[PDB]
Amino acid sequence: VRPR
Amino acid sequence: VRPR
Amino acid sequence: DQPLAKDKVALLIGNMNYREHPKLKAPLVDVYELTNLLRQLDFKVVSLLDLTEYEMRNAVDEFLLLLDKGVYGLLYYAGHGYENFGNSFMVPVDAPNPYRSENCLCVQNILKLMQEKETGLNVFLLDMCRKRNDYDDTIPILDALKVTANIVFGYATCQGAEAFEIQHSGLANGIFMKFLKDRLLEDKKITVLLDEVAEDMGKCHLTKGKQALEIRSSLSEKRALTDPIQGTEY
Amino acid sequence: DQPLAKDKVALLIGNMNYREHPKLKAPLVDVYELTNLLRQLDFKVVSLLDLTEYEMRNAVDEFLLLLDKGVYGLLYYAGHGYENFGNSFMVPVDAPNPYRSENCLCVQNILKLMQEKETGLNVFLLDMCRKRNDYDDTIPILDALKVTANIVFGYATCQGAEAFEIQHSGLANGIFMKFLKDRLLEDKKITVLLDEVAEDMGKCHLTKGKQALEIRSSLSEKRALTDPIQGTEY
Repeated sequence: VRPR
Repeated sequence: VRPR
Repeated sequence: DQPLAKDKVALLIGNMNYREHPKLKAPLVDVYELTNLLRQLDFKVVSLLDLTEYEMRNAVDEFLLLLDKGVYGLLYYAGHGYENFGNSFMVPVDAPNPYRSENCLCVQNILKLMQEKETGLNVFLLDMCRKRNDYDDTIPILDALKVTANIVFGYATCQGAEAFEIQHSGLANGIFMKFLKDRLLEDKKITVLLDEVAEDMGKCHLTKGKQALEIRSSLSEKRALTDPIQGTEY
Repeated sequence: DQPLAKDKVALLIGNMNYREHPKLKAPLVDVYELTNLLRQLDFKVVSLLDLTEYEMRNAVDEFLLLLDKGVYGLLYYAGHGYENFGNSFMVPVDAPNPYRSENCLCVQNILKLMQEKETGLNVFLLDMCRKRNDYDDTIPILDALKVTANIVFGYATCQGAEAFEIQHSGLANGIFMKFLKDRLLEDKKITVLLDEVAEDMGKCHLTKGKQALEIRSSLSEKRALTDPIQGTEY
């Protein structure tokens, strides 16, 4: 996942 | 009404 | 596929006889009513009135000891409260005037302690005002909570607003419990049940424009106060 | 007895190409998808990408002008964000590093402006992280909001936690929209619809223990994004  |  | 509770445990506190703040009347009847309802739903319930700060901290420690993995924990508080920077505080009957956060219990700290017990469900029903305390100097900077996806708050009112009971109340419930008591036995996810209560309360003329139920929930699983306790017969 | 909207208006912003922060990919597809869905539901939709602070403030002023009494207003934001003391901030693509609240838009201020237009419904879908900004010195002390009983927040994640998209995302929606897009057309009160989305998201293995939908609602009336616009034929 890549965080926002 | 009475507040809390 | 029926969600189950390991056990069902509740702490209920109603504070009325404040030494330095206006006295309240309805917490007694509100607590009596929710005690009865939750016992019908097979909760183990501790129900307590007019607690000093010391008695409040003891009561929550006892409640914490009854929590464990998979247990449904519920806290109900009726009495004076306030909210600073998104943290909610419960005010004990021995609070001085003015008072600060150190005289009070912070609900978020209790939730942190509950998550450390790995409960299966955390419900807070906070039947209290949520206005700022101007004298409270301090700042939270509390640690972020774990993402347990099992937390439901039913606040009697919105942030910066007041929660009410009927003046010279006598036998009447306060506004939150008046409406909660008619839905609490329903076999529906607690989030959905509280949403129905929000709708019922919106028909109450006395509180239009001044009190509205706020639900705040990250509960993903379909958990309900009616869920059966594991290993009993349903 | 069918609740009606005076009009249905939405602003959607997806920020990706940050100058001083990690770039994102999925906001484009998330915004494209929600635009399509909301148009199917008869919203007037403004949808915008990669906005600087100046463009963000302009976009919300334009959105505000489209709101009036009884109108359903919705704001969706996908991109970097943060949360200090319960206030949520949206971070523009030209934010410096570090940045403070003055470089960002505060969601609560927008909600205040919407309530001044007397909207019939206020929905915020905030698809962004909600961790503290350590460099942000400042304090809110914002005025309490009116009790309008018509406010729903769908936060992609919980306070102090992160919201996610898939690494090197390509065509994939971020986690929030992945699940929201399959429920948004349902004819159910927005609160209940978001609750179902919370449950769907809880089955996603990638995000267990790190992202969970949070709903925060004081909506009492049974309002839905599918509600018909007054004076049209349904």
